[PDB]
Amino acid sequence: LQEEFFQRATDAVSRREALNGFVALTGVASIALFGLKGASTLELPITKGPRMEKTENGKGGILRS
Amino acid sequence: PWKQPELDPDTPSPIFGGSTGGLLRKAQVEEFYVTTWESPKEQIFEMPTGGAAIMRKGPNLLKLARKEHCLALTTQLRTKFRMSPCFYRVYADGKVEYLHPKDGVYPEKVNAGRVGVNQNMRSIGKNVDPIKVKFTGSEPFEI
Amino acid sequence: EIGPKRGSLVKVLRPESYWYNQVGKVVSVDQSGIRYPVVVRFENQNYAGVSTNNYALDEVTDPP
Amino acid sequence: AHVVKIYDTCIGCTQCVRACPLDVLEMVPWDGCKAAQMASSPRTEDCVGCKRCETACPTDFLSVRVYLGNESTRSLGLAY
Amino acid sequence: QASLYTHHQYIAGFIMCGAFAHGAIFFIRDYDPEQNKGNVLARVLDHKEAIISHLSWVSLFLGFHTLGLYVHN
Amino acid sequence: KVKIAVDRNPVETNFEKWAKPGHFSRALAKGPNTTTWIWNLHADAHDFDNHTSDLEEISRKVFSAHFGQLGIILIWLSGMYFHGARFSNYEGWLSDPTHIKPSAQVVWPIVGQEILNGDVGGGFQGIQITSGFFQLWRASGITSELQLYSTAIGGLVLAAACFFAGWFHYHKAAPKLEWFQNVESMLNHHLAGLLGLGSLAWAGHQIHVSLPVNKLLDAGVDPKEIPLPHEFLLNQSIIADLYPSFSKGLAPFFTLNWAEYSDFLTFKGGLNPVTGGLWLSDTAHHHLAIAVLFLVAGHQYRTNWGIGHSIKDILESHKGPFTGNGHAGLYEILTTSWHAQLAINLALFGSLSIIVAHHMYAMPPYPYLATDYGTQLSLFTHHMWIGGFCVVGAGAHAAIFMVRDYDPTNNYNNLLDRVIRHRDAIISHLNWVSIFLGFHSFGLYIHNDTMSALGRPQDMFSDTAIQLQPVFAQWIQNTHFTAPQLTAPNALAATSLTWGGDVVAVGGKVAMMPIALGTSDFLVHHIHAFTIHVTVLILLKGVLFARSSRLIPDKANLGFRFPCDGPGRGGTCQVSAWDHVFLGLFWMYNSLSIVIFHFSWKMQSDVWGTVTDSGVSHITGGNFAQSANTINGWLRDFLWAQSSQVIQSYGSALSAYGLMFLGAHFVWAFSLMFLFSGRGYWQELIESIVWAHNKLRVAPSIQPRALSITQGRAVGVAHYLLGGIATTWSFFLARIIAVG
Amino acid sequence: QVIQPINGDPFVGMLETPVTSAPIVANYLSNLPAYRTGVAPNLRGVEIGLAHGFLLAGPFIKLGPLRDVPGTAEVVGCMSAAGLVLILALCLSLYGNAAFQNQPSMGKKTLSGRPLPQDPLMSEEGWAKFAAGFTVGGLSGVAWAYILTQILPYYS
Amino acid sequence: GDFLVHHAIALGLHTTTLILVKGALDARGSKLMPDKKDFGYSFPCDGPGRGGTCDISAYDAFYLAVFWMLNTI
Ligand code: CLA
Ligand code: CLA
Ligand code: CLA
Ligand code: CLA
Ligand code: CLA
Ligand code: CLA
Ligand SMILES: CC1=C(/C=C/C(C)=C/C=C/C(C)=C/C=C/C=C(C)/C=C/C=C(C)/C=C/C2=C(C)CCCC2(C)C)C(C)(C)CCC1
Ligand SMILES: CC1=C(\C=C/C(C)=C/C=C/C(C)=C/C=C/C=C(C)/C=C/C=C(C)/C=C/C2=C(C)CCCC2(C)C)C(C)(C)CCC1
Ligand SMILES: CC1=C(C/C=C(\C)CCC[C@H](C)CCC[C@H](C)CCCC(C)C)C(=O)c2ccccc2C1=O
Ligand code: SF4
Ligand code: SF4
Repeated sequence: LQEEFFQRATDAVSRREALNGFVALTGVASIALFGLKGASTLELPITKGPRMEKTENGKGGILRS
Repeated sequence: PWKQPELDPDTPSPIFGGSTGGLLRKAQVEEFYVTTWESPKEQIFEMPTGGAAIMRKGPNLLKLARKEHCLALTTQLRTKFRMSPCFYRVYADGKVEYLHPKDGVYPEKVNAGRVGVNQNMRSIGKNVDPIKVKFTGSEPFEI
Repeated sequence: EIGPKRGSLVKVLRPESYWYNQVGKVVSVDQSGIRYPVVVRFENQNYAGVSTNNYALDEVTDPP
Repeated sequence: AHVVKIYDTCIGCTQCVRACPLDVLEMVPWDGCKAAQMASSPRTEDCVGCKRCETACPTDFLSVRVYLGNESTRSLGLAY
Repeated sequence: QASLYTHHQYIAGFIMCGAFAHGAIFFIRDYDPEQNKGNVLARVLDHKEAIISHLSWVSLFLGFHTLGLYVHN
Repeated sequence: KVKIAVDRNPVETNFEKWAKPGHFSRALAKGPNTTTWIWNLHADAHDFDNHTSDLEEISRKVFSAHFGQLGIILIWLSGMYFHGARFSNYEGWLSDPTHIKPSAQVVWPIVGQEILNGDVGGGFQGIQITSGFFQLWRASGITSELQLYSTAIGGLVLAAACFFAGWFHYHKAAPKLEWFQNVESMLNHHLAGLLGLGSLAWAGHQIHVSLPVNKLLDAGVDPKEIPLPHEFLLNQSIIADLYPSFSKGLAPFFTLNWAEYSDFLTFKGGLNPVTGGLWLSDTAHHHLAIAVLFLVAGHQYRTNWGIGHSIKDILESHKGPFTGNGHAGLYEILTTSWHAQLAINLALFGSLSIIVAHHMYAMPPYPYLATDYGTQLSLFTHHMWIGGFCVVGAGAHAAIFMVRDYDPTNNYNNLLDRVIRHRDAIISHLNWVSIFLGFHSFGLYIHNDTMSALGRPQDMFSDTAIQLQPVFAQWIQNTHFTAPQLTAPNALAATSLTWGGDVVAVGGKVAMMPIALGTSDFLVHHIHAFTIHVTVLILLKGVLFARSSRLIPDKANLGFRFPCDGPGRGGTCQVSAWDHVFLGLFWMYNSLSIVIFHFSWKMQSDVWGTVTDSGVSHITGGNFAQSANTINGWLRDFLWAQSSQVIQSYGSALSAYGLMFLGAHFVWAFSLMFLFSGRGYWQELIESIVWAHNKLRVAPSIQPRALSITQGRAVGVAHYLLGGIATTWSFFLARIIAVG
Repeated sequence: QVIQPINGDPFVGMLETPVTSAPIVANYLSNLPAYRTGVAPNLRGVEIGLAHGFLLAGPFIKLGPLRDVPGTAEVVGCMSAAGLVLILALCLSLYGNAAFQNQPSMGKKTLSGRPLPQDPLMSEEGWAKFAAGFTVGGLSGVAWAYILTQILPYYS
Repeated sequence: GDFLVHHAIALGLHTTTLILVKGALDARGSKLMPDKKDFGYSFPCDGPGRGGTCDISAYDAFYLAVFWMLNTI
């Protein structure tokens, strides 16, 4: 009884073609979700921005930007 | 030699403990080498891949992974106890090949029964330049 | 008989030899008709460490 | 495997076959040297290219030459 | 300007090293001495020891005295 | 059974073999046809195994070699004593050790070297020394330069005696092989006699000489009016006032009343607050206990009178089931192979030198040594490097024994044969643990570097962020701090101030203060464990695979030191055990360099410094806790925050340290020519130079040849080690003298 | 003599040790799913993937970049563990395509003879089924490790 | 100082030229190995015989010359 549930779990993905397609689909779906919707909901510190930081540069004068 | 000898599986083996240096998976999927020698008494010899073992009084059998191990053992036996051994090659399918004494008199002798192979009658350095054999598939030394 | 005198200095013109354009002393010349019957001895060793080598009749000349 | 070639400069000192721990070289009768011997390499495919025969060669230049290339499971000295 | 100069100088050095390497490849692979006998190429190959020795002399002299004056100062 | 077997006059004393430089080897006895003959002459000079196959001649040769080395060491020690007697400010340093820098080398005013004679104080100019000889000459009671002169003359006399002893014991009366094979007599005489008698003699010298001089020295008494040690030795009245136990006069010793000697044979923990070193009474009782413990240990083995222990019986008696035969043939191995004994002795000597470095940075045994940061750092680093070199040499000579002196007939199922049998398992497990240690010791550093560079210090492996607290080391520190309370109730204080709670300070500078261990200390200690595990992996793989291997089964017939077996099997370069040791030198260099960098940074950031009324300020403001978690932090705050005095040493007394620094950079960089390159290119370049010298007939009779592949590797590793050692030496000494 | 090679032959490498000759170790290794020859590759793959995907969720939740964020550390750790499980499943499928494009010619030759004809694990479609079981076990174990942080009497 | 570092630059150029030129001219033949042209441009060595033939090919000459080029630039 226990083996049957997992046998039917595997039977749809038993072929290496099927499992390669499944892992490819899940990988591209998860990567596309990340950044587009994966970021800015976890408050990832790449999609937030500065407050008022680091406009000037050059400690030896000239004061670019 | 006079007649090519076939190895016997009934010959005993020298007394030896478990050594991590020895046969590997290559002995199964690919060929492996078997060395055979006849001893007059029980002596102590060093294995080319392990420690020290005591050979038996009479025929002996050693299985080694490479032909270099077999010839190192052969040279050690000939230098130490003038054993004059011989080694075979057993393939994965069971084919047994005779390697070391093809003429039975060792490569040091000639026996006047073997032909010349890969011999150039020209001098070394008289080979043509690679430009002369370019796009031909043959090296200057292969001519 | 067919080569240089034994003990006479000869010059080796073999290009691939270590002693090209060098002077060696003849120690023996074979009379059995072999490929390189002239045997010479050099005072300076090669990289292999030997001091004697064999050359043909056309590879040895009298040095000036 | 590798290519092992013996030239006519060999004089049959039969020590190149002793220095080779793979039984690649063999001594055949000849007539171009005083010793009436010549090195031959029937089991060339068993060679690894260790150049011990070239070390043992007394002729200048070397009578036996070993050329590397086209490595195999026996030319690479692999026990696995 | 510093990055541009450093980039193009390292590129030039690597390219000159490749030039000499491929010239060596020409000399070993597809050089036919009987095709051009006695020309500038065969004559340069004839006294190659002189060229190499003089390059070694000028390099050794430059390095000896440059390091000597640098260590002295 | 044990007797003195000596052969008289085996070798004539003449200069016949001095005329011909190549005489020990039959290969070098012909002549120098090639230029590699000279390198083979200077390389096979002391290799006595291939000179002759007789063990007796080898034993005599190494006996007189040890005699010559002893004479050389005595000459050097006498020279140091002479330098302290003549060109030194030792008399000035005795009256003011906390303000006058030690100096024992005086340079000549010939060319610009007058700037090297720095103002070390006391009206004296010279090189500020770093060997700590002034501290040693203050520990042993030495007041005037006359006593140093006498010590130098006695050392020269003993050096001449040792050289004459070597000449006699080789050329005149050479011992036989059975004389050297008396292992039990050698062990008894070097346990009870050498070590025990020296410990007793030094204990007596400390009790009768060093204790009163040091008791008067730290009491403010000037050394001019301090009585000479012979007055203490002869007169019991003068020694009685300083130590009242001397009034009894050896009565408590024979009556077992040793508790009466608790004034000059004390058991005290910590350091003397006046000087900063260990108490001399503690050292006296220490060396007395060591003398007793070695005198009882030197009567263990059986030599001639029935009683005692047989080493062969002891070895053959210890046999446990998972080891087959246990220690069955080791007695025959160590009584017939000089190289196995050399390996064991070199390994233990190197390890004990490491112990010496650790236990004298921890507990300074000399007065005014802890405050002298330069002497302590130099001693720690020097004995660090000597121990590492001795351990690498132990691996080398073990591999040499494995190649040459090993015989498989004597040992079949002993420990050594089973070690060769499962060598692949040992090497594989050592490789696994090496890679695991490398990852979880260096990837932590790289990760901390990244999160610092990613602006995320809260993700660090640091104390402020999530941490790896060394709980075991801190628990051992707490146990040793509380050890005098319960487990050693007769100790006055803790055995060292590494784990203590008090900050001793002499002259306003911290002698020794408690050391706090944090995440960075954990990281560096595990890096040390990784580096030592990799180095021992390399050395043990070289030792184990010296005889044979799955690649080259006939590696034993190729000798110990051979360059390669050719480009076969993909290329068997550096396959010999010698090249394994050649890589081991570099790996020990890396290990000990990181170790001494850790030592210098940890001392300068958490121990060494100047004490103030408001707290204690270190040399560097505690940067090890917050900067040793990253490689960039290590770089910027140790190799760049320091070394600013080496570059700015020009025009000052330490300019020679900057010169040594840049010359060491040169020698370290010059080594990589011999390391990356091969021999064929250099041989062809030499051929071109030979053509050039042939053109105008200046060809040398000896043919110029390139250095051998093993010779080239040896030159490369030697120049690399020399450059790195001198680089660290110059940087460390200039930093610790210009600041500390 | 406790130390000896297996089956009394010394020419082999691996030798019989009390680490391996202990009955507890032998029965633990024989009863592991990877060495259960009589079971289908997908079932042992399911068990192996369940165990490995359950253990892989731990370090990602505990030491993740958002470990200080309450309520989102477990989600991020579990989805990163599931992504790692998918990466290992891709590795398993690639290894099955690689190492089993040919056909084995010999059995395993177990102790005292009695060898099975062919291990179904060592085939191409057998290893594909093993990888399928591995990834099914991996996501199911990851999902179980997530909800074990959802109901909790202690810590997570 | 400009003139001294210019001489250092000339030293680097001269040494790189020396090694590259020597590798190019000895690519096909040498006194240590006359038959270098038969072994290809990029081969490891000829073995431990004849004293030792490590880095004997012109490829290794280029490989050692890249270090000198990097130092010069
Ligand atoms: C910074 C380190 C360094 C230094 C100083 C050198 C120096 C040298 N190499 Mg180079 N080399 C190096 C690194 C270095 N190499 C590295 C890393 C590689 C890559 C493997 C190479 C690869 C290489 C090749 C391939 C070649 C050189 C060559 C040379 C020479 C060039 C000639 C010259 O400039 O005049 C001499 C330069 C000097 C710096 C002189 C150094 C000697 C001084 C005067 C001290 C002499 C001893 C002194 C008096 C003290 C005596 C006691 C002491 C010996 C104990 C010179 C000896 C060429 C050569 O030798 O042919 C001519 C050559 O073909 N090298
Ligand atoms: C090896 C180390 C050493 C040495 C050399 C000494 C030496 C000395 N100690 Mg010390 N001592 C030591 C260790 C040592 N001690 C240790 C470890 C302790 C334990 C803490 C002590 C504790 C101690 C105390 C408490 C006292 C001494 C005292 C003495 C002196 C008296 C000698 C004595 O009692 O025996 C000498 C007795 C002998 C039988 C020795 C015989 C030796 C003679 C010289 C033989 C000569 C024979 C010769 C061949 C014939 C004549 C030759 C002629 C031609 C010139 C002496 C200078 C006492 C002192 O200071 O008095 C002034 C004293 O009170 N010692
Ligand atoms: C446009 C100029 C040019 C051209 C047409 C060629 C063409 C050729 N050269 Mg030449 N060469 C050049 C420039 C050029 N090279 C330069 C600039 C150098 C100096 C660096 C060399 C040095 C050189 C040597 C020494 C040899 C050749 C060889 C060859 C042949 C094959 C090389 C090849 O593709 O292997 C493909 C090689 C690779 C795919 C390996 C790429 C690895 C690169 C080189 C290392 C880069 C470092 C690092 C990994 C980069 C990434 C950094 C990371 C942080 C991302 C071919 C005839 C070989 C030949 O003729 O065979 C006998 C040969 O022996 N050349
Ligand atoms: C108690 C007696 C005794 C003592 C003190 C020593 C002491 C020593 N022996 Mg040993 N040895 C002894 C008995 C003794 N031996 C016996 C009985 C044998 C034969 C079984 C040996 C066989 C032996 C060998 C084979 C070797 C030594 C060596 C050494 C030296 C080791 C180097 C060292 O640790 O630096 C300590 C250094 C010093 C303390 C410097 C001072 C050295 C003085 C001058 C030596 C005085 C001790 C001597 C025994 C006095 C009597 C000699 C007399 C004829 C004049 C050391 C001096 C090594 C060596 O050659 O060095 C000499 C060595 O290789 N020993
Ligand atoms: C207890 C000490 C000890 C003893 C008795 C021996 C004895 C021996 N060793 Mg061992 N060895 C030791 C320590 C020792 N070694 C240590 C510590 C190391 C690690 C570095 C080694 C590494 C080692 C190797 C790798 C080899 C030996 C070999 C040998 C043998 C001959 C050595 C020889 O002729 O050198 C000749 C002497 C020299 C070349 C002089 C040394 C000069 C060095 C290279 C440079 C020193 C520079 C100096 C530090 C600073 C000067 C700067 C400069 C500007 C002036 C002999 C059996 C060799 C052998 O064949 O064994 C049988 C061998 O291959 N040993
Ligand atoms: C600092 C320079 C350096 C470094 C880093 C290495 C690194 C290595 N050497 Mg080497 N070594 C060097 C110089 C160096 N070598 C030199 C100059 C010599 C000549 C004497 C040797 C001689 C030598 C010997 C003789 C031996 C080694 C061994 C090793 C290995 C040790 C494995 C380990 O524990 O470290 C852990 C691994 C590292 C430190 C590598 C960097 C890993 C960082 C932390 C990144 C982590 C992985 C990263 C996240 C993945 C990125 C993925 C990306 C591609 C997308 C490793 C491959 C030994 C070996 O084979 O293994 C024990 C060995 O036996 N080396
Ligand atoms: C107008 C003018 C002028 C002039 C100038 C001139 C005249 C210049 C020149 C320049 C030059 C004159 C340059 C040159 C350069 C060169 C080089 C850079 C080279 C290179 C080479 C190589 C790389 C090679 C290669 C090879 C080999 C190795 C072999 C064979 C092949 C080949 C050829 C490919 C003056 C100053 C008066 C003033 C101002 C203006
Ligand atoms: C540093 C030095 C020096 C100096 C000084 C000295 C070293 C001196 C001397 C010293 C000495 C001189 C020592 C020793 C002493 C003595 C002793 C150590 C003793 C002992 C004893 C014992 C052990 C025992 C005894 C006994 C008893 C108890 C009882 C009765 C019996 C008897 C007798 C047995 C010199 C210059 C030389 C050299 C260089 C270095
Ligand atoms: C440079 C180099 C050489 C060439 C080096 C040689 C031949 C040794 C040269 C030693 C010299 C001759 C010692 C003396 C140096 C000076 C002449 C001393 C000057 C002293 C002043 C007082 C004048 C090799 O032979 C070699 C071999 C294998 C691997 C790498 C290399 C390698 O890198
Ligand atoms: S390279 Fe080695 S294996 Fe090959 S023929 Fe020569 S000596 Fe024999
Ligand atoms: S490069 Fe040198 S060390 Fe390596 S196999 Fe060739 S000759 Fe030997």
